[PDB]
Amino acid sequence: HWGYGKHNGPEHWHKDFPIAKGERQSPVDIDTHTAKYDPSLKPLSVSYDQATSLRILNNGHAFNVEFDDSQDKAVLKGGPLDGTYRLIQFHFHWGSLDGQGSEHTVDKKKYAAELHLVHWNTKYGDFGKAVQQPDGLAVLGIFLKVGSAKPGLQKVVDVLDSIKTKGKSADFTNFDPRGLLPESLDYWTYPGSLTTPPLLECVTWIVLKEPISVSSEQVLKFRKLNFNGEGEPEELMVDNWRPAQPLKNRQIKASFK
Ligand SMILES: CCN1CCC[C@H]1CNC(=O)c1cc(S(N)(=O)=O)ccc1OC
Ligand SMILES: [Zn+2]
Repeated sequence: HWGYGKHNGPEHWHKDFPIAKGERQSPVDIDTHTAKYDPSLKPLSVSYDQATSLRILNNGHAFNVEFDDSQDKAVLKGGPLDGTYRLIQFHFHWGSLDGQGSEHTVDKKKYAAELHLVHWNTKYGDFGKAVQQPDGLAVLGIFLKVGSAKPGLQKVVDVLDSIKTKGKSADFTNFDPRGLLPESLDYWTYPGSLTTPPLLECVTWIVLKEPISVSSEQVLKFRKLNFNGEGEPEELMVDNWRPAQPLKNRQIKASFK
């Protein structure tokens, strides 16, 4: 089965998932000098107010926090999105070290981790149908510096012991994801894919410029998680990121100067 090691890693993914060498794969490197301001972009609308988180899960790849997406209560509009995308889950990618962990790079620079808040276009009814469409999903990417602690992440960090190994899941109601947001909503956007299998090319990417600082103690607990299942050889969940991909025939736009 696919993973992040030497024998099942990203370089082995094209065999079971030929789209890996597709035309719009993610992540990519965002060259800040060639990225172009897009006057045509409508202001981004993040409305995670009546967001209802339910549980967190270790899927032997990351840890995800799930949301009731049975109403338009947490939504992402505006910017490149011509529609309304509903929040369903969010998850992280981090490294074994602070100088790596992010999936997207900025001028080749690699962050300690990267946050993916995931949304699906409501005109397609469910997520299963959404994922089969070029404009199916929109994912909000936020970078993570190691520095000062992020309070709105700690409630997450503290429940990570109860979901150490693949298959485990704990209750995670009443978490507000707005705490994970940075100050500015300035972003690069491009047409991309999922960054793990099945690597479907169904995603509009909105990667924010301004990262969040999390403490060294915080990201350290992400690293204490296991890839393996209970009572198996202990693989540490670290470096769960796919390297940047050929941009090919794509422009990374920007929402500023
Ligand atoms: C827990 C909810 N699951 C079941 C239903 C929705 C799904 C959530 N997963 C994803 O949307 C997803 C996102 C990425 S990404 N944005 O590139 O980081 C990569 C692979 C993914 O799934 C295979
Ligand atoms: Zn991701």
